[PDB]
Amino acid sequence: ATKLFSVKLGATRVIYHAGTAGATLSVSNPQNYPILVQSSVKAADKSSPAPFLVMPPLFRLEANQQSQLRIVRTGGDMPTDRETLQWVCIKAVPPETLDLNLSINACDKLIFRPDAVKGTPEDVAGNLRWVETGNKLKVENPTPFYMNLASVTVGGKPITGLEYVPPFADKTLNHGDIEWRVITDFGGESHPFHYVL
Amino acid sequence: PQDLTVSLIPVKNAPSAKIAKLVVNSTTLKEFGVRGISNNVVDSTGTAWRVAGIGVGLSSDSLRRSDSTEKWNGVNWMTFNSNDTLDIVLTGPAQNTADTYPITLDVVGYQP
Repeated sequence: ATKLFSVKLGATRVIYHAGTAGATLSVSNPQNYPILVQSSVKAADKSSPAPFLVMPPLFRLEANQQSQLRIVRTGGDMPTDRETLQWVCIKAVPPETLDLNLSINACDKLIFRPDAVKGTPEDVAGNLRWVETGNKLKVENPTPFYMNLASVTVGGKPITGLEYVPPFADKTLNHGDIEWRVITDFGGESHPFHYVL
Repeated sequence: PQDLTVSLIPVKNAPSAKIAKLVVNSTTLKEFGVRGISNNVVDSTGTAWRVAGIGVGLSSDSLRRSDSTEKWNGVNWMTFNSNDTLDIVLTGPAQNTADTYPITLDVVGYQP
């Protein structure tokens, strides 16, 4: 009587290159029975609407079925000089002592990259500036990219809880050299970067 | 496995008697949100609610482990460290019916 439930997405992020006709994201049903699926796109704040449509927005997956979702920009007035982050979310719903059931929502960053924003975050991730005062660690991102940091350490001590750093933005979290990696456009981690102080 | 896998495992009743166990697994998630789904929900965050064949909800020890409360898409969610196990209890004082009771949890994860 354990209830198990999962949904599989083909990637952990989707990079939406401005010049393209659209992006895709695979979704699979690991269950040996049919599930209902809803896909939506929300703005960076996880609540506001975003100028994207996912097709189909509503579908049923058979047992073990794998499908593709198409994601297309539909208008909007996104900036041209920096990335804009959205979230693409997949809601999965199973069919109907305890009677235990679950529904789940898996959301990926959907990162919009204007055509004039060239290269990748990892190309310029060595331009992050770090400042340490007392217990406060601040990271400054002077680049047009979202900087999705992983495996951050300070004097070898793991730092957990630095949020992703938006374009032209800083983050501050409550000693010694900093080391970090970024999660790449393709989901793995970059080579390490270092900053001395 | 980056993908979310969620397990809900069954465990006059004892005060705060444990009735189910929630495990959320992913190698990439940092945190998840969870709410109970009911016709009769008994707070902003959906962490205590009534179930028709009893008062159920997260234990005080599980609630203690919440990282934050976030408003996402119009609704408050308590967030928890991924790979955590949370306990679902009969809430309040000792509660007294031979029946099957439906418990529904909704889980969300935003991938780093």
